[PDB]
Amino acid sequence: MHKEVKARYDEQMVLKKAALLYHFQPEQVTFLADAENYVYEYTDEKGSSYILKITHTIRRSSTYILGEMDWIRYLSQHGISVAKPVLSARGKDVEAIPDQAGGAFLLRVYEKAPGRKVTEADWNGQLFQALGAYTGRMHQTTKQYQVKDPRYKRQEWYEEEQLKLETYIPSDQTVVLQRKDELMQKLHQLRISKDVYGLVHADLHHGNFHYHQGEIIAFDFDDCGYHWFINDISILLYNVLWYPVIPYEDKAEFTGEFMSHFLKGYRQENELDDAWLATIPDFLMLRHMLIYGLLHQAFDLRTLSADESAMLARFRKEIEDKTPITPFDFHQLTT
Ligand SMILES: Nc1ncnc2c1ncn2[C@@H]1O[C@H](COP(=O)(O)OP(=O)(O)NP(=O)(O)O)[C@@H](O)[C@H]1O
Ligand SMILES: CC(C)C[C@H](NC(=O)[C@@H](O)[C@@H](O)[C@@H](N)CC(N)=O)[C@@H]1Cc2cccc(O)c2C(=O)O1
Ligand SMILES: [Mg+2]
Ligand SMILES: [Mg+2]
Repeated sequence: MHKEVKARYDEQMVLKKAALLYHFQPEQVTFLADAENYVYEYTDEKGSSYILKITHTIRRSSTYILGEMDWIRYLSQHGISVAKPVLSARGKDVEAIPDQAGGAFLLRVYEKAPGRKVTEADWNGQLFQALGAYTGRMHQTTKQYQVKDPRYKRQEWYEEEQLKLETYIPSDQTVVLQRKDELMQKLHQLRISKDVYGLVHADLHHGNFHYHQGEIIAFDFDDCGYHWFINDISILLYNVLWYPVIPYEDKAEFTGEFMSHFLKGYRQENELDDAWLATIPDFLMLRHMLIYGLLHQAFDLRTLSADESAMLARFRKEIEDKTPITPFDFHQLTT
């Protein structure tokens, strides 16, 4: 959780106020997680249960959130299974509860996706191919998506707050900042067109979808933005390498297993030219840098535990040394 948001948030106060806008009893709310947003499951007066996501104007505007809502609705209209937004009692997509310190807590609600998180029995090539087909369909569909009013436009990849490392890491980390600057300049040389770049989810991982009768239902579109399609794919790879459901015996071999199955599914649904596969290591490194920023945004750097200092030191060393995120040779996937 963004440290500045944590400094503003009084859960009991906000849930008491939120209870009137969504018709729940605040003592009955179930806390789910507090990673980027504070997320709860609540039950309304009719006995129906929903997912409540709470954040703050420090990190999101209502307008920006409405751009996520627009896109999710478009995907659902075109047959992509996603968790849809639900309205407040006043018919609003996003409710704002004043923060007396300035700004607002921003609240919105979604339908609870059926099914469940993937388990060990699902963690295999069938899932990996299904992820490929689903991602490919999202990309194929997004090619036709138009924003009428630029006020609600989602960000370009390079605008991401957590990549602004110079604002979050101490400035004596000049090597890290050089690595990040060099990499973003490199990525900026890549061709952009409707066939290779568009609005994507940008945080695909197995905490962000349910498997329902063997089908994917995605949620947590909170980071969606304009990216290369290969980056959406690389982010998913980053995430399955980081927290696999079953530990892998070998990182390189697992990378190839995941990617081969994923690509079979993906290419049934959308074109991905072989030339993009060579860029995956660079996008994995960019994600590593983003996570480094996220961790600095979350941690009080004056009160770091031994474990937090060690984690930061590992990322730092990997970034400085240019240690590949995976040892897999991506040229093996080509032709
Ligand atoms: N629509 C939904 N249906 C069912 N469960 C959900 C839904 N949205 C969120 N959850 C659950 O709540 C958790 C947290 O919500 P999520 O939207 O992932 O929050 P976040 O703070 O953006 N997390 P992240 O960005 O992945 O670190 C998810 O991992 C799910 O377990
Ligand atoms: C605390 C945080 C570091 C946790 C991390 N989440 C992410 O890396 C991403 O959600 C963020 O990097 C992303 N929200 C940042 C962004 N700007 O898009 C992790 C990533 C992850 C990978 C695989 C399975 C999972 O369930 C998860 C998960 O739930 O969260
Ligand atoms: Mg999530
Ligand atoms: Mg999220």
